[PDB]
Amino acid sequence: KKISGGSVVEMQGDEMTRIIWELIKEKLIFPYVELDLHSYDLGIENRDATNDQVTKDAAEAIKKHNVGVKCATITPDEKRVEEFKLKQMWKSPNGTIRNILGGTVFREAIICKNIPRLVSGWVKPIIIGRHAYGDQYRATDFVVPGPGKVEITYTPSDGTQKVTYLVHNFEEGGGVAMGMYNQDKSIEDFAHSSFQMALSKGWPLYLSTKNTILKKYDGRFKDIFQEIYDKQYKSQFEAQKIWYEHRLIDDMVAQAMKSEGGFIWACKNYDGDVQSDSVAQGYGSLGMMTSVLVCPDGKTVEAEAAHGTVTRHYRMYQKGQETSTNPIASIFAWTRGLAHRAKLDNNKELAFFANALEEVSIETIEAGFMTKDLAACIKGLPNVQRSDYLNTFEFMDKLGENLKIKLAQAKL
Amino acid sequence: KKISGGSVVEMQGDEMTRIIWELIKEKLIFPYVELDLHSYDLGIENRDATNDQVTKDAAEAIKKHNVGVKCATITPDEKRVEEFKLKQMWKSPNGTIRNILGGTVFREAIICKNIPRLVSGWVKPIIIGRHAYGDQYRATDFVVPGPGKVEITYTPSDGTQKVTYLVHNFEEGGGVAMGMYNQDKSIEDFAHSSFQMALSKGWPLYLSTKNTILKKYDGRFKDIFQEIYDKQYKSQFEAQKIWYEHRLIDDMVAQAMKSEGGFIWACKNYDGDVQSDSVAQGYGSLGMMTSVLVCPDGKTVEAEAAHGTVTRHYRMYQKGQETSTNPIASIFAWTRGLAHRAKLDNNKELAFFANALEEVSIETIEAGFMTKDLAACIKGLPNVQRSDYLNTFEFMDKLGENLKIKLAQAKL
Ligand SMILES: NC(=O)c1ccc[n+]([C@@H]2O[C@H](COP(=O)([O-])OP(=O)(O)OC[C@H]3O[C@@H](n4cnc5c(N)ncnc54)[C@H](OP(=O)(O)O)[C@@H]3O)[C@@H](O)[C@H]2O)c1
Ligand SMILES: NC(=O)c1ccc[n+]([C@@H]2O[C@H](COP(=O)([O-])OP(=O)(O)OC[C@H]3O[C@@H](n4cnc5c(N)ncnc54)[C@H](OP(=O)(O)O)[C@@H]3O)[C@@H](O)[C@H]2O)c1
Ligand SMILES: C[C@@H]1CN(C(=O)c2ccc[nH]2)Cc2c(C(=O)Nc3cccc([C@@H](C)O)c3)nn(Cc3ccc(F)cc3)c21
Ligand SMILES: C[C@@H]1CN(C(=O)c2ccc[nH]2)Cc2c(C(=O)Nc3cccc([C@@H](C)O)c3)nn(Cc3ccc(F)cc3)c21
Repeated sequence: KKISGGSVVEMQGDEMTRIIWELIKEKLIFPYVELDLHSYDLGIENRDATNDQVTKDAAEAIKKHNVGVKCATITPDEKRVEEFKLKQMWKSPNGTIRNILGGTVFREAIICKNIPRLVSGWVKPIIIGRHAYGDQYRATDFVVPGPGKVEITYTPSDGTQKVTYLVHNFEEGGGVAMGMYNQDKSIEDFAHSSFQMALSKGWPLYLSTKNTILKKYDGRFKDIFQEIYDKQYKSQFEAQKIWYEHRLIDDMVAQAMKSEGGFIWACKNYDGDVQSDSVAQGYGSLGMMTSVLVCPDGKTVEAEAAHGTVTRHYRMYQKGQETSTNPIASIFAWTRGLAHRAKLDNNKELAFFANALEEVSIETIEAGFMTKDLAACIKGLPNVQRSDYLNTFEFMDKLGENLKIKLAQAKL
Repeated sequence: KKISGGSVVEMQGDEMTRIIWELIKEKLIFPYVELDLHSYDLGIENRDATNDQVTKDAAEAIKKHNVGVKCATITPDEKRVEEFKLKQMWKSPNGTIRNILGGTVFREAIICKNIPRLVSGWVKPIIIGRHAYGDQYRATDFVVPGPGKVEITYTPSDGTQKVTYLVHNFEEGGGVAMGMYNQDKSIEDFAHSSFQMALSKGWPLYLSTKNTILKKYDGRFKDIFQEIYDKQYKSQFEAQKIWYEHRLIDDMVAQAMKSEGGFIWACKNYDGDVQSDSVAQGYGSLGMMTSVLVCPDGKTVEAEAAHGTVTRHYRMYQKGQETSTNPIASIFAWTRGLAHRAKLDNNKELAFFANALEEVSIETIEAGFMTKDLAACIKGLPNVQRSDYLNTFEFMDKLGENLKIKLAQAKL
């Protein structure tokens, strides 16, 4: 019989990723796993039709059932409003879900021995976590049109003495100014997620800051992480022969690049961005990275591919043209989700399945069966021949055949 | 007779780079060029002995003579303080020089046809530099001890308006808050350095901004660069068949990835995250990148290798073990410095020399004579045989022999 997988929240998306998402379910998941599936259609037409209520209901379902797996979705701009005749320029469903759940966004690459990367020596992923403070977390920047003083004041709730700090007195010309903040509770949540991620993986954790420039602001992150480590995690880390260390951002980047990988990196940046850094995009654009939101309760996770809907491929698909879209990141959104479900329910069979599907995916690519973009990584796009890659459907078929063999081997 | 090279500020450094720096001068520079050499010993023992006065004097000399060439130096940490029994944990000489001169740092790769790169199609360097305020910049950050409102106000000098922006109302606990600013003059300086770098190279310039969180900050950089281009550089650029364009980071990364290179990339800074400028320095670990500080004046230049003192190789050298340290980046700090000196003085003979030394260096590697790290790039470190590379001294000897032949050919 099939594995009884339990309660999973699944969010359907848009364009090419919507096609691949259905292929993953029909070919890799449903033949082996039975789910109490809480399925939400976050397709742009359905979000428009429901006045974005579907997104809010999907976020509430993840909060209730603790496991969410999300397909890439269209974030509307002026062009999308005209394309689909939208009622409004709906907000990013990622942003809406992230604001409702809160938590730390961790980014993890899928590594294949034959697939080039920035550093040859990187053999284990470098998991970078950025805390989501929200879109209710208002960054306060403005133009200073001309001379005058910019001041920042703190007024205690208890009526006690107001404190005023001079940011700058613009004596000639103008510029720009900004105000930023972080609550201690948000730093504490970021710390807990980071320490638990490091223990979960059995890897060391590094926190990077600019505490040389932001002595009080970044110093608070450094002190809170250190206090939490000393009081709640030091014993556990020493027992796994791992450690926690703070690093300045410049030292951390240089050290990571001379590393073999295999560490957690809690990244405290200035603007509170949670998106991948610029250079990670050269690898995320391959369909080889996931984004996992780890919520402050230590029970709720939301997993998704770290790429968009692949519009360019969807247009080819709409014209009946052959496509070669990499489903790896979307598959790993499912496996990372299912592995978390297995951990919460102590479901050994589901935990085995999720790990086996990850192994099958990496092994298929490593055996030389891959989509066009991966073949172009190895050979160079001008040198790629049709015999070097598999189309979307052929690649999914190969994964399905390989998964069947793998699960048969597991029986004996 | 030798070339009369003029006034150059030279800073001696530490460990393996100090050995190579003397070899460069004795074998590649001094047999051909006579200099009014302003030489400063920035060796860690001398900085300690002079209470870092030597560093400040070397920075003043660069300001006066416009051309500086710097050897890699030790930046002290707790371990270095113990190693050399230092009086203080002296500040980075780079930081001290940068604070005194001002300007923007640009990274420039040295490219060899047989040396693999991140993108195969990169045949000309992508000269990347980011905005950065000096150490003089004081951020207004503070602890928020408990609940209360944090607000940032702008009061124009003419007393007619007052704009108050709510940063955050801390309802539950305290945290941290900051006020930050950018003066228009600082953005203008970054723009001028970038436009002058593009004209100096005869290449187009691109400015990148994120435009996702601090849009008014990003917008000010975009407007200032465009205004400066239209009013002071557009004619000069059109005359050199080059151009200036603004691009969003994501578009810039994708474009750079499909480019052949040969452009200036000025990055708006996003401190605390993994920046393209810090990532670029990883190519410097091969000894194949320089860092050039360019002041907005267009007259003052400080050049250095984009790597450190190579301590690991220095320890081998101390034990009498064979080393293979790449001197290319240190040689290009000299040639980039000497080429700038030649431009300021209209010295055709010095300009020929600097370019000939750059050609000799690239040609030697391309003919298959290189250090171990470059041989490992091509073949993979486990497959490198002793016959695939030259040790430090053998490589310098080959460059010296090749330079002698090249300059003899130039005469006849
Ligand atoms: N997480 C999300 O929900 C999410 C994230 C980002 C963007 N978006 C949405 O995505 C839509 C389209 O964005 P976009 O096309 O600019 O970005 P994108 O879908 O990530 O695609 C950019 C390019 O990267 C390549 N690529 C990305 N993922 C790939 C994969 N799985 N397999 C193969 N190639 C892959 C393709 O390159 P080539 O064209 O060279 O083949 C593609 O055209 C937008 O409407 C945006 O709102 C959603
Ligand atoms: N601009 C500067 O003055 C500057 C910049 C950075 C660091 N530093 C100082 O440099 C010292 C050493 O720092 P570090 O060892 O972390 O950094 P590093 O000197 O850049 O060396 C790191 C590694 O990069 C490789 N490498 C760098 N340059 C090389 C070259 N020319 N040829 C061959 N291999 C090269 C070597 O890798 P392998 O180990 O695999 O052989 C080396 O061990 C420290 O005291 C630091 O403060 C100064
Ligand atoms: C560390 C994360 C995630 N990854 C991994 O963990 C990984 C993959 C395989 C083994 N490990 C990949 C990766 C890459 C990457 O490969 N960029 C890339 C860019 C252009 C062209 C190409 C082509 C060759 O594919 C690649 N960059 N970053 C951002 C980063 C960089 C420097 C830091 F210090 C910090 C963050 C990352
Ligand atoms: C573009 C700039 C400057 N470059 C050049 O111009 C260049 C070099 C050769 C010909 N041209 C090099 C470079 C590098 C680079 O090579 N980093 C690196 C890091 C670790 C380890 C290694 C090697 C040892 O494995 C390399 N990264 N960036 C940042 C970037 C990357 C991808 C983007 F899409 C956008 C920004 C850059």
